[PDB]
Amino acid sequence: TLHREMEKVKLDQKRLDQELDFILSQQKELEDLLTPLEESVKEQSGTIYL
Amino acid sequence: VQIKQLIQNPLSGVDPIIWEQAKVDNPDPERLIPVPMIGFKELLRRLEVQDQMTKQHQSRLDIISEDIGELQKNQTTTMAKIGQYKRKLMELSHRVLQVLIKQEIQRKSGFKGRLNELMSQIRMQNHFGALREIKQHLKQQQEGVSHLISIIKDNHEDIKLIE
Amino acid sequence: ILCSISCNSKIQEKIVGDFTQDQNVSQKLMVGFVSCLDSEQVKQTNIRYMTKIHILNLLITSLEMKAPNLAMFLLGYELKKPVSTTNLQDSGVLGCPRTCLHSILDILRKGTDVRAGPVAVWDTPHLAELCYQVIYQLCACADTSGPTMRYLRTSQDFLFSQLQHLPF
Amino acid sequence: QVQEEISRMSSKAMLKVQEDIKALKQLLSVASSGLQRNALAIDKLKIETA
Amino acid sequence: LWGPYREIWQTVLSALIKRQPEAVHSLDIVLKKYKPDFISLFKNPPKSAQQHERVQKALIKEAFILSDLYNIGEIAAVELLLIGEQQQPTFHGLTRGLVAILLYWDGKSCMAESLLHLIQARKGKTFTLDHSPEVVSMVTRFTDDLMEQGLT
Repeated sequence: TLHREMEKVKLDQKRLDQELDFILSQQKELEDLLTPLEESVKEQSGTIYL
Repeated sequence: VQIKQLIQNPLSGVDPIIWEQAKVDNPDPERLIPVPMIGFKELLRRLEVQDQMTKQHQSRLDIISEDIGELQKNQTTTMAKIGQYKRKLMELSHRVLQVLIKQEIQRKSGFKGRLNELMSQIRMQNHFGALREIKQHLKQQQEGVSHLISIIKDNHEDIKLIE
Repeated sequence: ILCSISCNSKIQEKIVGDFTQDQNVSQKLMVGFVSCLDSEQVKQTNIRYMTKIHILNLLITSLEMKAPNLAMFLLGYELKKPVSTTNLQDSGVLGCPRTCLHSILDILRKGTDVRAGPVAVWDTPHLAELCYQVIYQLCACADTSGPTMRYLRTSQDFLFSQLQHLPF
Repeated sequence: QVQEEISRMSSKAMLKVQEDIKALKQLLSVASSGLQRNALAIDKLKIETA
Repeated sequence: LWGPYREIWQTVLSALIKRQPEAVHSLDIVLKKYKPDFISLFKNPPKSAQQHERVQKALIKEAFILSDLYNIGEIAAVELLLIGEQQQPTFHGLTRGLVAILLYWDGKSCMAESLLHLIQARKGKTFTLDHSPEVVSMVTRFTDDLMEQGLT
């Protein structure tokens, strides 16, 4: 039964593990999109200045 | 079936009476069959079997321990990266809300001491971190609510079907 | 930066995991802290000292947190079995790599055979303080009591040898 | 003589095993609780990222 | 090969650069103890075949290999191997043999370092460290009896 539980907990830990790197992947892609929105903002600010 | 093909037609020469008596007195006859033992060298044999099974048992237990420790280290790592992702989610939320305020601007144009004492209290609890009659009533009340929640869920499902 | 972060009680637990989840990496970090403490121009020694102090600060501030605090690893207590059941033994003996406490007791033992007592109480007061305070906060944490007292009394004859030169 | 040998085989490890197993059950339970808690952290971080 | 020269360097530092009176007597003892070691600068003990057969009997191939590599008395080779062994935990990730090679290097280094710290403490024309005069004279006398031996 300990073999059973340890294998299942291994699935659980691997799951949380991959999920952490995936949420970090979203955290990266979202800062990437946070920079292009800033690019659009900069242009909007320039238009307002004009 | 093989169990009944083996345990009967009696064994190496133990008399049948003792064999059927040990078959009837068998506790956990599914998890064990009566095995014949002869004298004291067979007791040494059973001690050897116990020793080898003990070796295998410690081995498989340590294998489960290895799985456990690996899951644990990887779990600590995952629970570390989760917070990374969450704080980055906060920063990206700042970014998105700012971008939305921007597209709202350009195109659409034309206590503290309580907090301090609360921190002191949380720290005090961290420091703290470092009657048989009642249990009857408490089990009874947990049981009562355990029954009630069932009716609650059933009401929810009936409301569902009605919807 | 490290002591400064270590000031936050909210991170220590997670940081503990971040320190241990890799065995060889935990071992490397420990070897490094130990080397630093073992370090045998004014600004250079100044920063080295202030380091040792900040190290001790992380330690002491940890030894108040609940377990497993990082210091449980740092002084070498086993976080794998019930920490009271840890077997703190001499550096290298049976393969025990130098834990913090061994270096500490060395730093306090320096000069204890000279009639003027351990050199550290003369040369480095604030250290000697932090050291003794560490020894205490160790001995009083109940879970730490047993092995601490045992290894203390039997291995190095600490109490008699040191107190034989009081008062500081 | 074999009687005495069986008397000499007297067993102590079989006493140690049961203790080890009773401890390993709790160890698997500790890992179980840990994964259970990290699962909800995953749920919340996923909610925020979404 | 290392402990002795290191003790020499430490004592001489204490007596000459650190100006410890308590160090001058130990300095005289150390100089009289290792006078041939400074007289025969960097001469290591040659190989001894009975030492090889004895250490190969104990490490065996290890001591033989060290005696092969450095032409050292294989009993001194066994001393060095055992010393690296007693230092094995202090060199995490190097075999006792590698520890011994490093240790022999350290021994030559310490002998040369003490020889320097001697030649400097001498009564000099460019610089003279503030030593007890008898210490300067002892260092200078050992240095003169040494340089007479063709140390250059």
